[PDB]
Amino acid sequence: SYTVGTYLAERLVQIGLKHHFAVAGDYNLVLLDNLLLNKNMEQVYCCNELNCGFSAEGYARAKGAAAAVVTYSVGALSAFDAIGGAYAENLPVILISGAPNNNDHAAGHVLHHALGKTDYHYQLEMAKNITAAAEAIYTPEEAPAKIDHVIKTALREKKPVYLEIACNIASMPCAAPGPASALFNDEASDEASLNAAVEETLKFIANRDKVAVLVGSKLRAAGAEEAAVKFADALGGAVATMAAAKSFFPEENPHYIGTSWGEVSYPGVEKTMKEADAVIALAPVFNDYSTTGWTDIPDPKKLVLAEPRSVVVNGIRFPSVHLKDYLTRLAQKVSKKTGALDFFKSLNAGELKKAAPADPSAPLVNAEIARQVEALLTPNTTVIAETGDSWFNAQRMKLPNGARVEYEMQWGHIGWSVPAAFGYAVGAPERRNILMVGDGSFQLTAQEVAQMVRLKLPVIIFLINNYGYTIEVMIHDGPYNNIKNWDYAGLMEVFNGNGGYDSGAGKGLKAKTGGELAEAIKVALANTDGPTLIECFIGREDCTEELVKWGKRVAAANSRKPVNK
Amino acid sequence: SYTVGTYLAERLVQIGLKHHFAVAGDYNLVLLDNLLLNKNMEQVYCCNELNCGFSAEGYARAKGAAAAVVTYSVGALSAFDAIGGAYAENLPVILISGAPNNNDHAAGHVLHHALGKTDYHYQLEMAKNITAAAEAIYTPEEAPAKIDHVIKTALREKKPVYLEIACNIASMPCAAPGPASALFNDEASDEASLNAAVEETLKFIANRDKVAVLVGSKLRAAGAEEAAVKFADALGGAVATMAAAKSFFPEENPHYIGTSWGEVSYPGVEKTMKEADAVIALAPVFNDYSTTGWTDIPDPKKLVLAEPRSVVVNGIRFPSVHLKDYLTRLAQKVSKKTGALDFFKSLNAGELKKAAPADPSAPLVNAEIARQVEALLTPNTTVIAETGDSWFNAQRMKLPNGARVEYEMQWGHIGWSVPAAFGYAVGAPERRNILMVGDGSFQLTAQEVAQMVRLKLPVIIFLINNYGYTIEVMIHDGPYNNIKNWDYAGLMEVFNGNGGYDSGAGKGLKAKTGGELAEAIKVALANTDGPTLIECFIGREDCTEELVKWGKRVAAANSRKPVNK
Amino acid sequence: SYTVGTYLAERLVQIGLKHHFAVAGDYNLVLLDNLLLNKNMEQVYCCNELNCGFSAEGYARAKGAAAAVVTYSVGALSAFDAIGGAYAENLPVILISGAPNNNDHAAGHVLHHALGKTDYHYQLEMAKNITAAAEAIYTPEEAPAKIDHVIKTALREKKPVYLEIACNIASMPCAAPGPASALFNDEASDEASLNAAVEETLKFIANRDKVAVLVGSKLRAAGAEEAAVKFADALGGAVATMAAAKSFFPEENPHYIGTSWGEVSYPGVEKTMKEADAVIALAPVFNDYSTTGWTDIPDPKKLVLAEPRSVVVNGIRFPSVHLKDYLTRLAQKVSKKTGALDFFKSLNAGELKKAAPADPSAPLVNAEIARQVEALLTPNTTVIAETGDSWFNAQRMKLPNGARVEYEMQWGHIGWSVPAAFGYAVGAPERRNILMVGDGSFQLTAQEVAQMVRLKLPVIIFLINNYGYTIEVMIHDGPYNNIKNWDYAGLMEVFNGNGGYDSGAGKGLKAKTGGELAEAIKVALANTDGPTLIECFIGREDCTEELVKWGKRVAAANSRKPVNK
Ligand SMILES: Cc1ncc(Cn2nnc(CCOP(=O)(O)OP(=O)(O)O)c2C)c(N)n1
Ligand SMILES: Cc1ncc(Cn2nnc(CCOP(=O)(O)OP(=O)(O)O)c2C)c(N)n1
Ligand SMILES: Cc1ncc(Cn2nnc(CCOP(=O)(O)OP(=O)(O)O)c2C)c(N)n1
Ligand SMILES: [F-]
Ligand SMILES: [F-]
Ligand SMILES: [F-]
Ligand SMILES: [Mg+2]
Ligand SMILES: [Mg+2]
Ligand SMILES: [Mg+2]
Repeated sequence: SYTVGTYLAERLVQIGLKHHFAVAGDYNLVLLDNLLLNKNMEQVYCCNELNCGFSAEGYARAKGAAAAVVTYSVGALSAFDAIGGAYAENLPVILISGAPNNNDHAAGHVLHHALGKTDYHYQLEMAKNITAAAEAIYTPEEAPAKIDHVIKTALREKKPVYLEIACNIASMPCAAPGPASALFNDEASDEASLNAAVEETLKFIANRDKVAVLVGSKLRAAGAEEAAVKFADALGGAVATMAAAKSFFPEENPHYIGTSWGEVSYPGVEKTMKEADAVIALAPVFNDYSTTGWTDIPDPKKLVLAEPRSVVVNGIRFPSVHLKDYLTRLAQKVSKKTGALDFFKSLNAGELKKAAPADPSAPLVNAEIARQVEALLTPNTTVIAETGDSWFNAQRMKLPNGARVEYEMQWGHIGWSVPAAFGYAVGAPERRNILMVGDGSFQLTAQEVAQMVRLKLPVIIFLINNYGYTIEVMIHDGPYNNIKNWDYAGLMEVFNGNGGYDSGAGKGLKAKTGGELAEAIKVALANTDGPTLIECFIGREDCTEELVKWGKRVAAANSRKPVNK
Repeated sequence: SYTVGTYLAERLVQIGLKHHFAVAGDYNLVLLDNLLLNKNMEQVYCCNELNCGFSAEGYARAKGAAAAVVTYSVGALSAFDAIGGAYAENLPVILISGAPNNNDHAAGHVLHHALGKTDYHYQLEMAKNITAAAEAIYTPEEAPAKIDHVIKTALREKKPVYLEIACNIASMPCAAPGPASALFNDEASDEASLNAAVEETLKFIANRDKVAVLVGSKLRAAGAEEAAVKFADALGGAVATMAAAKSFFPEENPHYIGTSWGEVSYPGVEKTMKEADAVIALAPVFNDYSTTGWTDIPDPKKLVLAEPRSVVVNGIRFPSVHLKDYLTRLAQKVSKKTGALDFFKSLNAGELKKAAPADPSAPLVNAEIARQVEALLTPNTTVIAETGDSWFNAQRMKLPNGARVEYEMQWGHIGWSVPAAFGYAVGAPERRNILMVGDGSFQLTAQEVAQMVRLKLPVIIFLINNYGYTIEVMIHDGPYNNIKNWDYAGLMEVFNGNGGYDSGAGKGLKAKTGGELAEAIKVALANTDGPTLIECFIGREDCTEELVKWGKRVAAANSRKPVNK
Repeated sequence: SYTVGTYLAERLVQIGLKHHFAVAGDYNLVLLDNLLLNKNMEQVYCCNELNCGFSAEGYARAKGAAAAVVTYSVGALSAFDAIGGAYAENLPVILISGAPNNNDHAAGHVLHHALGKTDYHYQLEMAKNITAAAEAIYTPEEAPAKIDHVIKTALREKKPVYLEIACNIASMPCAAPGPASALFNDEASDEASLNAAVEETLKFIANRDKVAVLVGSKLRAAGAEEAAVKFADALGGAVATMAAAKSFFPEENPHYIGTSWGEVSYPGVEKTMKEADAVIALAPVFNDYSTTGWTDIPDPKKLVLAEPRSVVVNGIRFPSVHLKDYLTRLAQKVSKKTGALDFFKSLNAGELKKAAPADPSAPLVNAEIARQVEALLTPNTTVIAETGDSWFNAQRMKLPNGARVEYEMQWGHIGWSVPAAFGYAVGAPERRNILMVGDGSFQLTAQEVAQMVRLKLPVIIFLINNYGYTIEVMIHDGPYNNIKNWDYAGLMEVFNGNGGYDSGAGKGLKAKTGGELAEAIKVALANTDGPTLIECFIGREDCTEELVKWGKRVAAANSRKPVNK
């Protein structure tokens, strides 16, 4: 029959996992044994628990959900940083922690890995702050209900959840799981509300010809990407993406006008958004970074706010309306409103201005790196872009339909990108997976490249070595922005360990000119047996113009004086 | 248009409230003003906040949902006792607290009604422990989403929720509410799971002829009372109710065999449950009181566990199956299984043995009170039965179909019954409303009878004066079970205040014999202008036989020694 | 030897309790039995748990500390309102709750009085928000350390604490308590900091001749009342009390100039505080009520802030300086600074203007009640003054040295005064105990008068019946300020229950003229066998001039618009 552990394994298989991530500890060893009994998924090991959490996060971007398994306290508390990140980025990651023997509660027992006191609910109480559901399982009979509850909640809310399992019950018998379909069961839109929300939208734009569509970073969480295309094509209006929504709308679409990001928007976009009579915002997140330090906030008078599960339009709030349904129904009813797109074209603002191919022997510059990476983009490519100037370089790239960009702009934990690229590549081995990561970020989580070597994943890593924290320099400079340099290219042979207990086929190369970069890229594409790290050397101040402007607005918002209370 | 306050009022009207309960305080006065603008419900005032909360709880039993409005800290903290009670009893009560001016956060300001520190999230953090959803509203723009969220959650989960509203935003503009239908929008059962759960049940009872049905205290929360009757009639098996499920199944139904409550069950019931091959438990709560101190736990081998949103049967767990749907579908497919009912009849155990009419002039005894109250039961009657021997007296009463009994057996807060009877009578004025309450319990919340006088509610109160805490005496006796006696009958004229600033038509009578009780009852029935309290005098040890047996098992469970860890 | 329960009892006796307050419930019965074994204190029973908590609070005002014992969940949650109150008012009240059998943790058991789930740490987690220490005791071996910890913390911090005790361990053996002296052991002031704080104060006032002293509501918590007199006599400056500090400084002292409370100060006080060169504030609490809606905040430039355990003076913060030590040392070193007192006298502002004796047959008015109550004040009297216009009537009374006034102005829970007067009278039976309480407040907690009857306590209660909530009327008026009137005088015979199971010697009288009031007062003073309630009839708008002015400022502060963020 089933055990607590194999019940969990079966539910994970049912939601579509082909892998879960783990770091062993004595409170979870028996649990890991049970998970291993299900041959329909592989157990993937990580260097540390923060990286384990972020690997699961990256996997969820590839597959829709993920799971990480850690040990009590010492494992879970660092993983909480990654789980908070999954909550911020709307990804259903299931964190499972091993926990004390169930005899140790209310017993006056002090246990290892804990605070030295005799109670053990602190971890659960902490977890409640950063999850959509959090349950502790102390007896086998209680496991099925708690497992089903957190998994259903994760998938529905698109948020992470927490489970802890007493170490001595992992192999104990419990009931068997029913059909997978039950886990995805969700409300349909309220019919009356859906129709009313659509009708009020039509009323709102009846005499507003210049309609612009703003695509936001929760569109994928709403499962509404395809519906957004149907709507945009029916409307015939202008479509822009917010920075964190890069690749959530097809850029080869004739309605697409580029990035909307205040004073760092694509040419003509800022002016078009300003002149629009109505802005239909699809699942947006307006925060201090996306509004460019609160300088770019949509006019409440013009706004149709279509969130994942509700629409606010014409002064009325309609809960219980799913965005996918709203967009589909609206596309069927809406008439052509080309005003904003016509206006955009009338500006003749031209395309984003990009650098021409550099002299191959000249010292490498930022724009030349960005140019060569952009030339690698295919419909089958995903770029993982780290917090730092890499945000801005990726934002400038023209994507062929199908190409994806992954951003972590709400949480913004430097170092996320390395483990996330690992997890994503495990989940999407068929894709050309490219990681753009700065030297500062790389140092936080660098060891996860060794797992890429281990699993023979052909991730191409562009390590941008400008000797320090350039994004921070552009916000507020000080001695804390300087770091210790490493020989990053040489790190690959360290992780290979050829001649040691095992081996690896990773490659590390240096690029100090455009010619060297082109040669390194040829080698990277040909290396199908492991990751390739290309260490690119550029100057601290050689960064995007966009970063400079944005950083000034961010610094100003952060430092504004207290107001009179 | 709408304000934060009138938005809340409209949503409350949309879920079916015709009243809300309140106690004024400076942090909620403007909010109360806004609530008053909606003429489709009345604002009802209470003596104190604990009573306010329990009045809302009683109203929710009559109407399906309720709301109470209190002031910050001094109001909310006592109301939390009642909200905990609503959570325990599965009632959607919305607690709304006024809160500090929104300028006072992060300002280093110490405010009245608070702890003397300068932060004000402690009340919200406390509330999270005893609600299904809890939101603080600090700005008007955030109100609609938070209000909709908590209300939808309350109705779906059948649990209470918490809202706090900054005092200076109550009258500020916000969006208007959409259609009421959105608030009730819920998942349908998963089709595959529903069919599978029904099929597995049929398989389970295929070769188990003696099938008994056990009706539990969450059947009403599941909305499954009518479906339970359809299923029982199709099955033809024996049906028993758990103590707290009294009146959740029609007692004039021919399959009904009475109360199942371990050694204090109706005649023949204990033996029938024991002999059953299969027990279908419909939304049960098995706790230390309902299992008679853990002496009466259903055999896991025979159990079909049909919870409100899941079924566990034949070793398989099926989430996402609504009980109402399961019972309806099962009724259509199930064949006759009369084994347990035939067995019950074969016992010839007879009816519950009840006392004959007493000599009218003899000193009043417990059984004679119970006899005369039982004779008042009609299809249009509701009995509110307080924690104490009243639990056991009510349990012994034969209910005509339509008659209701209200119990608070999970929370079990003495004094609940007085404010709950008030709230219920406000919600169901058309019914004959009877309160059975002990002298000990009455002292905790007695002042709410004055509100019954004020609103001219013809509640009939049987105050059982046995001079102390008899239920506790029967668990573990000591000096703490003795109380100060009052002239309870005389309290009515005090609450009337005739000759004072206002007036009242309440009546208070004493009964020391069966004849005096009968006369008092005649007066009570004829008093349509206010409550009638009948003070019944009986001895401390003159209590049900059931209470004595049950109390011993409870004491034993509570005191059992720690086990080796 | 000792048990968990008798250890607790002994520690309570050691801190000076002669009584503790309790409400029985099955989770605490065995604990109550153990407490009863210690014959050096009496166990006092209450009607309900909110009242139980407030009785302990009142007792702590009389004796310095107190304890209340309640049952799990249903008892504790309401008591939390009173405990929050003790925290706000700086009183060491120990709340002890019974709790589940220690076998029921991590067992998947649902228990009565709880939420219906299988974990039981929610109550402890809630309690942490409103206490200085909170411990759960699950095993006997852990009890002594946890009991000693919370008691030491309560006494040191002058704040309430929380203990819960598993019901099945109350009678189990544990270690014996050491000497009582250990419980009071506290830090001495840091010598260098004490001397430096005194020297900096002398430097600060060296060239500031007009020095005023402002006595604050934490002076008693600091144990610094006697030291304040020594300092004031040495300084020779003007001394005013904040509203909540009434009676914390002797009013027959020649340096005392009356109440400082913004625009509702005594004559000449506001102007004297404004003209002072330096204000030495002794343990103040500046909140929205004490600053009269933020209209009366001390000038930071002139302020010497002497808190209970730190001094801020001349721009320097000195932690680890006890107020009593600071004042004593300062009194030895300080020279005469009579400037502010001379200035006050030069104003010739005269005494507070009070009404002359009324015509005995004329309709009773507020000022005439206040006049007759004031005439009852002796060096042996304590007045308990409820939130409402009673705050303002008490504030106007001239106190003979030794007379006390008790206020609850930080928490401000209406109804506090009835149970607090009960607890105080239990703790200080030797005093003339007077309760001034409004009709609105009296309704929240009226049943505790029955305990005064039971224990034969000669409390004199002036019940001011102006038919509704006058203090709220003066803040913001609406229908929520109207209440149901009772025959309050008649309530006394109800609580006596003469002719019933027991008896009582309480008396209830009505007063509608000054002559009737004088006669009722004669009777009250002669009634030594029970409480006397005098129901005084006056008009809604017949209130102090001070209340009217203050209420307008309070309303304005509460309603001020949000500021731009
Ligand atoms: C876990 C965590 N700690 C600190 C930060 C602050 N932070 N944000 N960006 C940075 C610097 C990133 O530097 P690099 O990766 O070298 O990228 P560049 O800005 O292109 O040089 C920091 C230190 C952060 N975002 N996350
Ligand atoms: C708020 C709260 N505090 C204490 C308890 C414990 N308790 N349970 N039943 C009782 C006594 C009930 O007394 P009565 O209402 O006079 O009922 P009888 O048993 O018929 O005498 C108590 C004190 C409780 N159940 N709820
Ligand atoms: C537990 C609690 N609930 C509500 C409040 C708000 N409040 N403050 N004062 C009052 C009215 C006081 O009425 P009374 O005692 O009749 O006093 P008067 O102002 O003399 O009429 C209220 C309703 C409060 N202070 N405490
Ligand atoms: F471990
Ligand atoms: F208030
Ligand atoms: F209890
Ligand atoms: Mg860098
Ligand atoms: Mg009784
Ligand atoms: Mg009043």
